[PDB]
Amino acid sequence: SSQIRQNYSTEVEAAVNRLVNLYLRASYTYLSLGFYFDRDDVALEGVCHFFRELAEEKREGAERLLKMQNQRGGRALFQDLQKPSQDEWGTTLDAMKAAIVLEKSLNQALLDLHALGSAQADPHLCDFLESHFLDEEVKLIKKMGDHLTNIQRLVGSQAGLGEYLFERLTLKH
Amino acid sequence: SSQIRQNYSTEVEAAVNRLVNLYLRASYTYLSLGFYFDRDDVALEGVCHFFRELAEEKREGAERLLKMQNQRGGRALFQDLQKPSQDEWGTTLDAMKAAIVLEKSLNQALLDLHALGSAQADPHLCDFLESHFLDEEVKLIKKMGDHLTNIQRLVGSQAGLGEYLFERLTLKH
Amino acid sequence: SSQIRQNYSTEVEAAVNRLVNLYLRASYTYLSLGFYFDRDDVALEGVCHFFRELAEEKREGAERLLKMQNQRGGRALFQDLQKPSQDEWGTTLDAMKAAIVLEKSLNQALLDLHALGSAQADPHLCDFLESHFLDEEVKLIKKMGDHLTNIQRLVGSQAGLGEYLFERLTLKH
Amino acid sequence: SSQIRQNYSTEVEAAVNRLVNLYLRASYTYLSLGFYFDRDDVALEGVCHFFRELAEEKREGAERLLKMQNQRGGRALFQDLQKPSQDEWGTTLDAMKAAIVLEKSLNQALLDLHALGSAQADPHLCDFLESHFLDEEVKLIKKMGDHLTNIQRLVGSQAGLGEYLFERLTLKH
Ligand SMILES: [Ir+3]
Ligand SMILES: [Ir+3]
Ligand SMILES: [Ir+3]
Ligand SMILES: [Ir+3]
Ligand SMILES: [Ir+3]
Ligand SMILES: [Ir+3]
Ligand SMILES: [Ir+3]
Ligand SMILES: [Ir+3]
Ligand SMILES: [Ir+3]
Ligand SMILES: [Ir+3]
Ligand SMILES: [Ir+3]
Ligand SMILES: [Ir+3]
Ligand SMILES: [Ir+3]
Ligand SMILES: [Ir+3]
Ligand SMILES: [Ir+3]
Ligand SMILES: [Ir+3]
Ligand SMILES: [Ir+3]
Ligand SMILES: [Ir+3]
Ligand SMILES: [Ir+3]
Ligand SMILES: [Ir+3]
Repeated sequence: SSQIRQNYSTEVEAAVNRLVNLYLRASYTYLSLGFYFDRDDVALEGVCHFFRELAEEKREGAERLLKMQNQRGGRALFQDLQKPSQDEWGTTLDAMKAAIVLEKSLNQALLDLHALGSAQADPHLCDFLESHFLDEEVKLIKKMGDHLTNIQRLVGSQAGLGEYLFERLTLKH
Repeated sequence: SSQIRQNYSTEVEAAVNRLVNLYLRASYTYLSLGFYFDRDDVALEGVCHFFRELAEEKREGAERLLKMQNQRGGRALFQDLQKPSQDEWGTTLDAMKAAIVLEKSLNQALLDLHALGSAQADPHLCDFLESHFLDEEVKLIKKMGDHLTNIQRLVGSQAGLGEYLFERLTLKH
Repeated sequence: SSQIRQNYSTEVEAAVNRLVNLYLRASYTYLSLGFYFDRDDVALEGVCHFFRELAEEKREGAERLLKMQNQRGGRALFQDLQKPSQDEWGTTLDAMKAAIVLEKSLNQALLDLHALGSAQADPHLCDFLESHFLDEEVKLIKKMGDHLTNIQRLVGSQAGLGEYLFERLTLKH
Repeated sequence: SSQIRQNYSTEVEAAVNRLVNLYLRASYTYLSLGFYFDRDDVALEGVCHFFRELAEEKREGAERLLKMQNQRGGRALFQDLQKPSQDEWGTTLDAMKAAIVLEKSLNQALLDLHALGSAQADPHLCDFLESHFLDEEVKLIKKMGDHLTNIQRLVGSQAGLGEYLFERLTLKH
């Protein structure tokens, strides 16, 4: 079975499975970003903690999508998870730029799935995305952009000093 | 009067009154289901309690629709409430199947009213349904379907034993 | 850099990165197992919860390995994560058998890495595995085996009844 | 007497006495490092506190070794304690480099004694080192290396500013 599926198209079902893969990929990326900043030759603990908390948030997003797939009577299908795009992530600036690229891509996939649900006249899907993902993405993207601007201002002629100071005074708990 | 009605079509107003009748009918159905399982010759108290709690939930749904009708300046119109479809409800399996049919029908009426509000460019209606009814229906329908599967697994060659066990180990508080 | 690496061979470093991939694969497998038992046509919530808690435990194992890689001055390297071996997991019995196969394979990789560390005269690695992984694996494998025996005893001529009963009376919180 | 000595070689006994001398030497070194940073012409209180806490940790290590020597029935033998290698310790960077050299040397002596105990088939010794010294050393060495990287990043063209800032924002309680 399902004995429950109603108004839930095969197109939406497959798009949700692809979205789950995207979120789990993003979680993996953030795991790699976090452990890079924990290297003794990088050693930016606030930066590590920022990214490790994003890995957890993206995992949680995936899990919420999978719960919804089952609540609608669709079938979760998992694919391989590709490794992150880089093995070494550069400076905090490079990392924050990569993070914003990633979140914009997740946001665009959410918007695409919202448009498909609106084409499929699936209001439960659209509300689901609206309520648990779209505003979260916009808030996160704003925070990233705020961080980017602050990092950029700190580079100066004194890039090491600025990278330290950002980690100490903005990020670090 | 109304001195408040704005962007609220006569089509939506009438559809809301029909939806209220549907919810109150569903409440009535659940009242009958509950008292059937309280018969001394049926005597499945967890089953009775499951359905009596659904009768209350459907009443509450109707009441929320009626409050919204008034908040928009529409006029509540009540119709006769038809008796439930059966006087005797069979086994827990039969009852759970009937309950899922009923909830699918309520869900389809919600979806239909959402489509009408989207055709009428009525976003307050659409949000209302989204926020208080659509996810509730999908959650409930999932729970029912989970129960159905468990009841079906228990029938075995031992149907009385399975019906007892489900009531004792899944339902009963 | 590293300015800290001491007595930490390239062979151990690479084996730790492979072990991280194994644990993250096992976490993924358990995520899939969990959501399968949450399907409305499977609907064994204790079974779902057992596997979702194992997905978290395996993630945590991976994270502990990655922390240790950095504490030793090695470099975390991530690879693609292959999808689980099955899309549908059968009965609780099938799933529990698959889980024991998986844990035996993780255990064997731990034993292999312990032997390499003992060949490389790396006592910190050996203690690390001993203290955080080996006994955890043996405890878990014992619990699985206990569950397997109980499921097997319950199959009887009444397999649905037994699967229900195990989930209700052993697993379900 | 001893009336208790069992499986405890004269080679291990002497190596433990040498290790005690190493730890007490390291404690002395850290005492000197601490009081240097308390000079009014150096005046880095977080730096002083970091090193004074390490002097206590190394004393405690020595004391744990001496307790174990007695628990095994060996005889503690003390030798003269050589003065630290420098009277003046330079900048925080110089000091942190000296500290990592020292800890690497303690770690190597631990590893050497572990290898001797494994050659002597002395598992209580090996467990002792494993449980109370090896991971402590690896954790400490990681922390030092993290500090070194942060100090190095702060030197910039502005070495005084960076030394202040590190002491204020990383070390100082
Ligand atoms: Ir929408
Ligand atoms: Ir949702
Ligand atoms: Ir935090
Ligand atoms: Ir935190
Ligand atoms: Ir809508
Ligand atoms: Ir409302
Ligand atoms: Ir219970
Ligand atoms: Ir209740
Ligand atoms: Ir109750
Ligand atoms: Ir009870
Ligand atoms: Ir070992
Ligand atoms: Ir460890
Ligand atoms: Ir639990
Ligand atoms: Ir739980
Ligand atoms: Ir050993
Ligand atoms: Ir000991
Ligand atoms: Ir702080
Ligand atoms: Ir302190
Ligand atoms: Ir203190
Ligand atoms: Ir302060």
